[PDB]
Amino acid sequence: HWGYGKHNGPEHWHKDFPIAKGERQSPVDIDTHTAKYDPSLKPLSVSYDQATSLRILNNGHAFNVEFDDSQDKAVLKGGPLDGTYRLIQFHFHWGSLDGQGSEHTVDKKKYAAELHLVHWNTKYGDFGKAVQQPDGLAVLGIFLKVGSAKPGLQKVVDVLDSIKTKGKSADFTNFDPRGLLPESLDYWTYPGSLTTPPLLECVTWIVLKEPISVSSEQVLKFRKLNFNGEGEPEELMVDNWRPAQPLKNRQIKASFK
Ligand SMILES: NS(=O)(=O)c1ccc(O)c(NC(=O)NCc2ccncc2)c1
Ligand SMILES: [Zn+2]
Repeated sequence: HWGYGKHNGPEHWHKDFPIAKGERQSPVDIDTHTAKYDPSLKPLSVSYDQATSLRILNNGHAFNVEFDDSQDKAVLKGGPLDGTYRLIQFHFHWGSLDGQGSEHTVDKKKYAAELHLVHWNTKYGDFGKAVQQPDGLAVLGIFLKVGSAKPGLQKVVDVLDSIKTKGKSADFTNFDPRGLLPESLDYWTYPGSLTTPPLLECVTWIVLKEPISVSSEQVLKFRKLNFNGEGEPEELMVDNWRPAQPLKNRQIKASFK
C-alpha cells in the first residue's frame, strides 16, 4: 500500500489510483503573478463557534482531528462556494526539515507544513457521498511557517504522545479550530483533488494567503510521530506531502489584488 516512502510514495500512486495523472490534481504551485484577481469572489465565511471536536487519530499517513458533522456546527460558506460545507476533520502535512512540508507552494516556495480543514457540501448528505462529486468538498489550506508559537495549536501538539503510531486514537474534545486561523482570510482558489489516495477530483481548494507561524518545538513534535503501527519498525512520520502537480487547464483565482 501507498505511502510516502521510496517504493510507495507519490510517484507510485498512479498504479493503484490512475486519476493521479488526471486533469485537476492537487496540490499545485500557486504562481501569484499568473493568479487572476476576481472581484466577484465573496469573502470567506468561516463559522466555527459551535465546532465540536471528538477525537484525534493517527491514520498512518497523518493525524486527523475529527469533528461532529451531523449538524451545521462548523461550516464554511461564501468565497467561491455555493451552499454550505461542513467541517469533518483537519490534518496537516509536514516536512523532515523546516524548509519543506507544504503541499501547495507559493511561487515555488515551500512552507514547513500545511493545515487542511476539510469540509463537505451538505447537499450531498455525508462525506462519503460528497467525495464522489466534482463540488463535494471544500478544503481550506493554511500554510505554517516556523517562527513564534501558535498558542491555539498547543493542545494538538500535547496529545500527539497519545497517538504516536498508526491506528491510535484519543479523545479530543473542545478544541477550537479558530485558534489555527491567521488574521486575514484573503485566499486563492482553484478546482482540484484530494492530495492522498483515492485522489478524487472533488475539491474546491481555498488556500489562505497569510501563513500562521508555529514554533520550531511545535513542528518538531509532529516529526516524532510514526507512520508504522505499534510493534512494527519505527519510521518517523515526516515528509507526508505530495509534490505540486501540473496545473493543466486551470486558472487560480485570487480574492485580493
Ligand atoms: N489532503 S486533503 O486533499 O485535504 C484530503 C481531504 C480529505 C480526504 O478524505 C483525503 N484523503 C483521504 O482521506 N484518504 C484516505 C486516507 C488518507 C490518509 N490515511 C488513511 C486513509 C485527503
Ligand atoms: Zn491534506
